[PDB]
Amino acid sequence: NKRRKLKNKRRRSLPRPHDFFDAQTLDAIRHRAICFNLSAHIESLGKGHSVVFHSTVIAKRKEDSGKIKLLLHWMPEDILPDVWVNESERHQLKTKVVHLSKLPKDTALLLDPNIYRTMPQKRLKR
Amino acid sequence: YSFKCVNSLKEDHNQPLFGVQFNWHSKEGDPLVFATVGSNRVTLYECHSQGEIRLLQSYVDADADENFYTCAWTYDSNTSHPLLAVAGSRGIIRIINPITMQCIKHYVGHGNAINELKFHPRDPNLLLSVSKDHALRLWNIQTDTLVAIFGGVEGHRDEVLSADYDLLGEKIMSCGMDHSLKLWRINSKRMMNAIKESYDYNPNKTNRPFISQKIHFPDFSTRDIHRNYVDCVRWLGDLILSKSCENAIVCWKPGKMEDDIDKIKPSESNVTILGRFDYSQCDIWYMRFSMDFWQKMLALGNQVGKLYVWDLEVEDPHKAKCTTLTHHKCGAAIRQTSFSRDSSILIAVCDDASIWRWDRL
Amino acid sequence: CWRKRVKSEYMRLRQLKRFRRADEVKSMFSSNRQKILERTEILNQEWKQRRIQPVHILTSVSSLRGTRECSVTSDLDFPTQVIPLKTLNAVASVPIMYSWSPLQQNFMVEDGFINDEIFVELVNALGQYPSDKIFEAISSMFPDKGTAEELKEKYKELTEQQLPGALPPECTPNIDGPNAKSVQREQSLHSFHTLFCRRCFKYDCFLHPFHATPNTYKRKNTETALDNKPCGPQCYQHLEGAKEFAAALTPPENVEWSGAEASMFRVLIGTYYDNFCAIARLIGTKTCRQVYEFRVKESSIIAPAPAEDVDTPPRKKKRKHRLWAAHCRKIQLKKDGSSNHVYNYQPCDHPRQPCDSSCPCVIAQNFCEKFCQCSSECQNRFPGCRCKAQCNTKQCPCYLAVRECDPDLCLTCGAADHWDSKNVSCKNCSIQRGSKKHLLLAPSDVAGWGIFIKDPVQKNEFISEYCGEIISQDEADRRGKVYDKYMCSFLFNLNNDFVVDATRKGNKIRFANHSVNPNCYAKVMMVNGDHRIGIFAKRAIQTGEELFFDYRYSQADALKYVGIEREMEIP
Amino acid sequence: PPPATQISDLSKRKPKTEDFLTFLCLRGS
Amino acid sequence: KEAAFDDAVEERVINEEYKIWKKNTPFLYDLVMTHALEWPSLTAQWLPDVTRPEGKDFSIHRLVLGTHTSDEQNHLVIASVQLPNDDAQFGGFGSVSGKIEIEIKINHEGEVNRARYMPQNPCIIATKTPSSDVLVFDYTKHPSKPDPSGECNPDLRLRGHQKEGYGLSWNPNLSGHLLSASDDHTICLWDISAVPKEGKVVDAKTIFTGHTAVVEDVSWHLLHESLFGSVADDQKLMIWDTRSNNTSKPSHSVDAHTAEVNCLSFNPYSEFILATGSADKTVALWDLRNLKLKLHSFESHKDEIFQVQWSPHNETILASSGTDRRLNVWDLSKIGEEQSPEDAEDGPPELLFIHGGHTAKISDFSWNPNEPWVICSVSEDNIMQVWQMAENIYN
Amino acid sequence: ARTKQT
Amino acid sequence: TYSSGHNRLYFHSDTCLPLRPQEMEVDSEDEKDPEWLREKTITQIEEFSDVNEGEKEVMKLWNLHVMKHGFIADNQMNHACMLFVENYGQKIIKKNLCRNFMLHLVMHDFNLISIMSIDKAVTKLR
Amino acid sequence: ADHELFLQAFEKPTQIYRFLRTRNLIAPIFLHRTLTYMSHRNSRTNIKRKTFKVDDMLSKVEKMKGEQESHSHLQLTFTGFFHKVTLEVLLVKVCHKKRKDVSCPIRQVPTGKKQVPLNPDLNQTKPSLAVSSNEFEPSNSHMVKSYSLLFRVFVAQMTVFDKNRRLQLLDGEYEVAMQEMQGPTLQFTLRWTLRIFYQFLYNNNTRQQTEARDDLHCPWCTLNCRKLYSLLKHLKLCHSRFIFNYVYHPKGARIDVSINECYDGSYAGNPQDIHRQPGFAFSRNGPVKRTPITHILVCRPKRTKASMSEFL
Amino acid sequence: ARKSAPATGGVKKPHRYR
Ligand SMILES: [Zn+2]
Ligand SMILES: [Zn+2]
Ligand SMILES: [Zn+2]
Ligand SMILES: [Zn+2]
Ligand SMILES: [Zn+2]
Ligand SMILES: [Zn+2]
Ligand SMILES: [Zn+2]
Repeated sequence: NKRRKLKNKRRRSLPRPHDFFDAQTLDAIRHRAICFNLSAHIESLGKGHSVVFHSTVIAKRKEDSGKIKLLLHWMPEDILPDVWVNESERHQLKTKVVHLSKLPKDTALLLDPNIYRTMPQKRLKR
Repeated sequence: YSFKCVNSLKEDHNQPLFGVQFNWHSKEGDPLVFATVGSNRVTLYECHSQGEIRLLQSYVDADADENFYTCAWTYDSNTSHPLLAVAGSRGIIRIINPITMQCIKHYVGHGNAINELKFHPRDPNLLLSVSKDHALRLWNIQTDTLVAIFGGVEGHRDEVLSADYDLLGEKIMSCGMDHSLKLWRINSKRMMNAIKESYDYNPNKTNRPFISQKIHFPDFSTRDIHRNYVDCVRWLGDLILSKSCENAIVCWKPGKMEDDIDKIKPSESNVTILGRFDYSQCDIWYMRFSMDFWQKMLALGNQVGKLYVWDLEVEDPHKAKCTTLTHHKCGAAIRQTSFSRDSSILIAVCDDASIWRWDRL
Repeated sequence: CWRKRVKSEYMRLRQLKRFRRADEVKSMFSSNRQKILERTEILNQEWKQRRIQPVHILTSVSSLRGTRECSVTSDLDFPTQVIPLKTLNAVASVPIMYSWSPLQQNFMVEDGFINDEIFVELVNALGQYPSDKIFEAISSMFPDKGTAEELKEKYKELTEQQLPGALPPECTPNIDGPNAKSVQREQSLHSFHTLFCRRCFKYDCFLHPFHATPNTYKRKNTETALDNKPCGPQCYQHLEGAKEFAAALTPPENVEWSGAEASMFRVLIGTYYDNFCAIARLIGTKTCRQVYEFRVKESSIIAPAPAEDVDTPPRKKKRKHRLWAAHCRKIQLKKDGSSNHVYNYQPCDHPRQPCDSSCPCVIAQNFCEKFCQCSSECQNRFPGCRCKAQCNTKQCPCYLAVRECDPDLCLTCGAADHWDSKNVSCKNCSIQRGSKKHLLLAPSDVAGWGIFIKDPVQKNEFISEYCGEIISQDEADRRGKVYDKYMCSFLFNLNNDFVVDATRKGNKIRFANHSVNPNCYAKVMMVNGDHRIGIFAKRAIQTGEELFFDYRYSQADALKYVGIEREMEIP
Repeated sequence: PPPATQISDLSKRKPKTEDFLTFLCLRGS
Repeated sequence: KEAAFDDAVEERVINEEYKIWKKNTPFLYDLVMTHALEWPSLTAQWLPDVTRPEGKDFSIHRLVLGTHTSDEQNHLVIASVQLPNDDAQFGGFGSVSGKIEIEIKINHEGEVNRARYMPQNPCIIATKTPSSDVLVFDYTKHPSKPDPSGECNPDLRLRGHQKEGYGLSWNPNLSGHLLSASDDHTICLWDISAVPKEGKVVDAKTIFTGHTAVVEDVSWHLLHESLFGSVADDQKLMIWDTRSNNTSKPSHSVDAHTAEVNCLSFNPYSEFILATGSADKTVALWDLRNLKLKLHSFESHKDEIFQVQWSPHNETILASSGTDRRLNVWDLSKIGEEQSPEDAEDGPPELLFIHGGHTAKISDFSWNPNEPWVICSVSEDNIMQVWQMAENIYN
Repeated sequence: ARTKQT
Repeated sequence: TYSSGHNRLYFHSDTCLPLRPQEMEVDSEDEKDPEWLREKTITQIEEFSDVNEGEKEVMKLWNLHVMKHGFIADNQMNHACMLFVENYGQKIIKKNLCRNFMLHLVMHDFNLISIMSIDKAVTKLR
Repeated sequence: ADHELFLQAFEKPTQIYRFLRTRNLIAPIFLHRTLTYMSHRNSRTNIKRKTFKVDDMLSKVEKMKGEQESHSHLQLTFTGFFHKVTLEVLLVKVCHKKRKDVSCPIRQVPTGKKQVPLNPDLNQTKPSLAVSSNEFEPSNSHMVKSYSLLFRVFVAQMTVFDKNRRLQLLDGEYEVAMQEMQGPTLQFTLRWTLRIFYQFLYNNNTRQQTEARDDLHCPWCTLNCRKLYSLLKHLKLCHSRFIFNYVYHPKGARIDVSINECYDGSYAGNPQDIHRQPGFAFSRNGPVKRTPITHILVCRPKRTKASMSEFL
Repeated sequence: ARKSAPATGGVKKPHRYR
C-alpha cells in the first residue's frame, strides 16, 4: 500500500503451508552432520566455526645447512595442503584449528558433498 | 483344513494394523513375502519353513501424520520388479519399489481417506482405490493418469470402504457406509477406451490434461442385503460375498437365480440371498474377510481374536461348519487376513500391532 | 375339524418349496464353483508366464547413521528382529473434498423381515384347491394372516397374470409404428402436454414439478390469415363438390386411410381448424380432396372446428407501467408492507376469474411472469425494460428490487437479441445466460478448498451463479443437521419455501469462502420465474485473487463455523 | 544445565546419538 | 544413484536459502522487483530510453529479453518495467497491477541465445540463434502481438557461421558494424550500414579465425572504433584490430585464464581497461598497454563466471554473474585494502554485494542506464528480478 | 454400527 | 507482500489433479451441458411407462438439444426447432420416427412457436 | 507435551540451520557486512577517488618488487630403501579444471626404472638421487595447476611446486614414509639447479534454560553480531523457523526461543514442481512454462535507526 | 445454518412533474 495499515503477520488459525524440508532430507542432514562432526570436530574442538586438522609426518628433511624440516599431512585429507615446518614445530602444531572461512575455497567443497553443487550438473546447453 | 499357530509377532509402535497382503505375484521357489500396514508404518516380512519369519523392510511416513491402513501388491511389467501400493488417512497413494527402497510414485486427488486398494487382475498398471470422499478412482501407474472416477449423482452417498474386481477384472462391486452395494463394469466400451487412451497419453506432447471418465451411474445398486455399514466385499466368482455389522457374511447375487451377471440391467431392483456364513462377536466395523487365491477357503476374525476359516469347496457352504482357529495369547480384534498363493500359510493382524501365522496341515 | 388338514397341507407345500429353493442354491453354488475353477485356472496359467524379482532385506546405505530403528518382537522362541527404518519422501497433501457433481442450473429433488413373495405363494398355493374354509382356518390359527374375503375373491378370480401388460389403458404407440390406432388428439398428445414444462422447455423438467396445468388452457385460434389458394389437381376447392364443402365448413373414396394417418389428421385439425391444404401437405399419405372428404365425415360424426378467438380491445399509450405501479402500490399497502420474506413463484390459472386477492401469486407478493395464465394484459404482470443502456443502474425497474431482465419482455436493454453471443449490452441478463467468469480451484487460505478468479473483474460484475440442488426447508434442516455435525455446509437459502444445497451438486463457486470483509456479494434474483443466486463483485478484484462472500450467518453460527477472519490488525 | 560451553544445548540435539561429540557434554542430562 | 539424492537435498537447502534471503531482502536492497517469465530468458539488456510520465511516482523502462522454450514457439520479447523514481513507491507500491508488462513479441527461428540492441539505433536489435545464422530484428517493423501463423520474417539475416553462437556486440562508434562468435573457431564481421540490395541476406565481410577453440563473447573497444577483444575456450584472451590486412593473427594474445574464458567487457570510462571472466571461478581484468601482465583477479564465485558487465555511471565498479546462483558486484576501488577479521571473513575487499536471490544459473544480466544502480538478472528457472543494491552499501 | 474400534 | 498474477498452483474441479499452465488458457472445464445430466435425462425419460417409444425418443433428442444450446427465451424457439431439424434431423429419419416429432411440434399449444415454424420445420426435415 | 516431542520439534530446525552454518560459511548467500543491521562490519568507508591510469603503474612496481626468483640436471643412481625388489619414479602433473571432465586431469610421465635393495646397512654403500629436466616451463606452468612426483617400490607422493608456482623443495636429504596402498622409509638426496540467556519453549509445558557464553554470537551459525539489536535482528530474519521474544534481563538479555508454527517452509520455486512424481520433479533438464507473477518485496524501506524498541 | 442474501428493494413510483 501507499501509507495505509499493513496486514497482520499472524491470525487465529491458517491452513498449513507445507514444509519442503521433509524428514527424509532431515535424516540425510543428520547423517552428514554426524559424519562431519566425527571427522572435523566442528562442534567440539572447532568452536562451532572452525574445523580441526591433525598433522602426521610423511617426509623428514635434512637440509644442506644445519636445519631440518618435516612434511605435514592433515587427517581430513584434501581440505588442506601439505606444508613444510621445522623440527621445533612438533608438539607445538600437532593439531591446528582453521576457520571455515580461511579454508581454501577450491578444496573447501570437498568437506561435504552439499556445500556447493552445480544443480544442473548435466547441461543440455552452455 | 486344519491350521496351527507357529509365530506371533508384535510391532513396536503398538498401533492397529488394518491391512496385510501376501505377495501373490512372486513365483514358486522364491520366498513368501507379505506386507502389513499400520499407523504411519509399512513393513515387509518373509515367511520361511518351520515358522521362521523375517522382517525384511520397513517404511514410514514421518511427516503430516499419515495413518496407513491399506496395501496392495503389483509388479513392473517392463522391468519385472515388485511394487507395493499403500494408502491411508491422508488419501494419498504411494507406490513403493521395495527393491530400490524408495517411494516411486504418489497419487493425490482423493478427497478424503483411502481405505481400500485393488489392482486389476489382468493389468498391473491399473489400480483401484476407494475413499471416504464417496468415490472410487482407477489410477494408471504406468502413466500417472487417473483413468476414471466412480461416483457422483448415483454413486455412493457415504464412505466407500471396500471394492473388489471380479476374478477376470471385468467389473467392480463396491460397498459403502450407505448400506448399498454398487456394481461398475470395466468391460464396457467406454472403459476399455479409457484404458487405451490412458496408456498412450503423455503431457509433454499435448496442452490438455487426460480426460478422465466420470461414471456416476453404476450397473447395479442394492440396499436389500444389509441394514448397517457393509465394510467388506469380495467376489465368489459371480456370487458376491458381503459383510456388515450383523454377524454374517452374506453370499448374494444380483437379479433372480435365472439371470446371469452379464445380462442384469442397471434398473434391476431384486436380489437373491442364496446363502450366509454365520460367525459371532464381530459387531465393530472395518473388519475385513479375505478368501485365498483359489477361493476355496474364506477367513475372518472377530473382536476377540477368534479367526473363522470356512471351506468354500464344500457342496453347500451355507450350512458348513467353520474352523474357528484361536490362540490363547490372542484377543485383540483381527483386522485383516491373507493367504499365500498356494494358501499353505494364513496370516492375520490385530488391533494391538500383532501378526499371527497359521499353516495349513 | 378342518384345522389340522389345512395345517398339514400348508406345512407340506412350504416344505416342498424350500426344498426346491435349497436344491436351486446347491446347483447355483456348484455352477459358480465351476466358473471359479475355470477362471482361476486361466489366471494361474497367466501368472506362470513371467518372472518377478525377489525382494531382499534392507541395510543402512543412504543416511548410514542417525536413522530410526524398526523392531518386531515375538511371543514364541523366535529372536527379536531389528532393522533400520527408512522414511518415505514427503508428498504435498491436498484439502478434503467430498464428491460433488457439476451443475450450471438448479436441480429440484424431492424428500423384523417381510416380503411380498410369501403372500403370493400363499395366494397361488391355496388357490389351486367350498374353499372358504381353508382361508378361514389359515386366518384362525395364524395371527399374521387374515382378510379371508380377499383370498376367496382371488380364488374365484383367475388368479393369473391376465392383465394386458405393459400396454397402457389406451394403447397409442409411435405414430410411425405399424399399430398406431386412431385416437383422440388429446389422447395422442397427452404425454407431451403433461410432461413438457414451459418454464425451461425440458421434457420431465429437472427443476419444476410435473404437477402443473396441462396445455389445455385458453388461447387464441387466430394463428393464420386463412388465405384461400388452390392446392393442385387434388384440392379442398376448385371443384364444385369441394367448393360446396368448403363453403359449408366455413364424395369420399376408399383410400388407404391408415389409423396413424387418421389420428394425425385429427391432431392437425385440432390445431389449425381452418386450412386443409397445410394438413394435406404435412401428411404424405393423404389426398387434399380425400382430406376434405374425411374432414366432412368427421364433422358429421362429432362436431366441426369452433375456431374461437379473442381480440383484447382495451389499450392505451401507457397501459403497461402506470397502472402496474398503481397495482403494486395497492398490493404493497394492503399486505406486502415489508420485504422480510419472499415466496417461490408458481403460475396461477383460473376459469376466467381475475387475479384478485385470492390469486396465489398476488397473495404470494409475486408479479406474474409470462408463465401465469392470468390474462394477456394482467395488471399484476411485470412489463419489462424500456432502458436503452446498461441495466446495472438502480433506475431500471427489472434491476430495481431483485430481478433479472426477461428476454421476451425487456426488449430495448438488449436481453433479447444476440442470444447466441457473449457480447451483450444489457449487463442484467448475465445469470440467465450463464455468463460466468473463469474460476480456478486451489487450496485457499482461511479454509481448505477455495475459488479464485482468473482475469480481473470490476465492481458489481457478475461471477458464476451459485448453482445447486433445490430442496425444501424441512429437508434442508434434515440434511443440515448432518452437515453441521460435519462442520461443512453448502446450503444457500433461496426463498421462504426452497433452499439451494450445493453439497451433492453445484459449480465451482461452491468453494468460495467466507469473510466479514468480502470481495463478492450474493443476491437472490428472480430469473424468468426462477429464483437464482448470482455472485457479484463487491469491489474490483485482481487476477488470481481469492473470492470471498459473506454468508450472513447468525453471530454465534458465524463465529463457530466460519470465525476465521483472515486478519488481525485491521483496526 | 543452564551453562553452555559455546552452543552446547543445540549441539546436544543434533548428534543426539551415534557416539558423537556429545560424550564431552554429558552435563546436559 | 547418490547424485540424484544429493540433488534432492541440494534443492531443499537451496529453497531454504532462498527463504532466508527473501526474509533478509529489505536490509540488503532498496528495490527488489521480481517476475516469473512464462519462459526462461537467456538474454537481458535494458534499452537506453526511459519514459518519465508527469506526476507519476515511477518511470517506464524497457528490457530486451527472450524466450527459450521446451517445444513451443520462441519469441524475442521486450518488457516494460516501472521503477520507483521517487522515494515513496513505484493496494501495491503504485499501480495495482501494472508493474511488468510484456508488449513486444517477434517469432524466432529458435531460442534467443543473445540479444543486444544497436547503440546508434536502439529500434533494431540483433540476436543469435542456435542455427548457423545471426538475425536482426527491428521491433518497429513488427506487430506488438506476435503472428500465430509461425515463423516471422526478420529485418534480415547474417551468415558466416556453421553452428550455435553466443557472442554478440554492436560497434559503439562505427554505425553499422556487428560482431558475433560461435562454437566454430571463427569470429565474423558484417557491414550493416547500407544493404538494400542484399535481398534479406547479408554475407560475411571479414571472418576472423585466429582462435583454435570455442570462441566466446566478443566486445568492441568502447572508445576506439577499430579494436575489439575476444575470449574463447582456448583459455586465452586475444585483442584484435580491424583494417589490419589479416584474418588469423590478432594484435595480441595472452593466456587469460587456467580454464575456458567466457566473458568480455571494456570499461566505458577507461580507454585501456577490460575485464574477463572464465570457468576457473575467477574474474580477471587487464590493461591494454601491458597485455603481457594480468594485474588482478577476483576469487569469490563458486562454479563458473558466464557474464561480466561494467557498471555505467561508475568507473571502478564491475559485476559478474556465475553458475553459482550468485551475481557479484565488485568495487575494485577497494582492491587489496585492510579490513577487520570479521570484515575479511565475509570476502575479499573487492566484494561489496552478492546477489543470492536466484535459485538457478543467472543466464544474463545488465546494469541499466538512466538509473545509477539498478540491475536486471535473469535465470534458467524463469525468475527475472529487477533489483537495486542498498544505498548505504556504497557512498 | 459405528465404533470402528472396540 | 505485493503480488500480480496467479500466485499459486491451481487444480481441476472434477479430478483434483494439478492444473498445468497450458490448461488455463483455452479451457474453463465447466460446460453448460454435463454428460451426467444427459445420462440422467435419458434414464428419467425411460423410467416412464405411459409414454411410447417414439415419445421417449422425441423427448430424448429435444432435451439433449435444449441442454446443449441452453435456450432460455420464448422467442428463441423458432430457431430452436430449426436447429433441431438441421442437427438431429438425420437421426429422426434413421429412427424413422418423424411423425412423433411433428407431433411434438404441435409446444404450439404452449404458445412457444408459430404454425409457420411448424410447417418450416417439417418441410426442412424432408 | 512429551520431552521427546520437544527434542524432535527443536532438532528439526536446528539440523537445517547448522547445516546452513557450514554451507554459507564456505559458500556465502549474502555478505553479512552489507546487511543494514550489521553496519559495524565492513568498517572501511566507501570514499574513493580511484583512477585507472595508476593501476598499471602500481602493478608494475609491485611485480618488479616481487620478481625475486626465476631459476630454471640430475641422474637417478638408485640406492637401497630403509625397511624394518624394483622401483620406478614418475613425474605426475595435475592439469586445470575443464568443462569436459568433472575432475582435475592428472597425468604422469615415465622417466626410468630402479632397483632398491631392501634395508641397507649403515655405511654399507659402495640415499638415491632424483631425475630432473626442463619440465617446469611457464608455458606449461599455465596449463598445469602444480607439479609433483610419485614413488612406488607402496606409494608416496611429493609436491615440488605450490599452488602459487612457488618452489618448496631445496638441496637436502629427504626421508619419505611409505603407504600401504618410522615404518617403511625411502631415503634420497637431491639438489635443484553481556550475559545473554536463551529459553526454549514448547506447548508451554516443556522449558529449557540455556545461558550461552561467547554471547552476541549467533548460536546457530556462530555469526558475530557485536550489538544486541543486531543479534536479535539476525535471529529473527536469518533464523525465522523459531519465534524469538526479547525480554530485558539484568546485565544481559533474555530470548524466548519457540517454534514458529506459521513458518512458510513451502517450495518457493515452481508451484507445479511440488506435485510432480519422484524423478520427474526438480529435473532442471530444461525450460518449464509457468504462469507469470510479479512480486514487489522491496520498494523503499524507511531505513529507521537502530532502535531497541522494535523488540519487546 | 444457511447462507443468506439481502432482500428486495422496491418498485418505482409513478413519474410526475413538479
Ligand atoms: Zn418446467
Ligand atoms: Zn403469478
Ligand atoms: Zn396474472
Ligand atoms: Zn394470477
Ligand atoms: Zn433494463
Ligand atoms: Zn429487464
Ligand atoms: Zn435490461
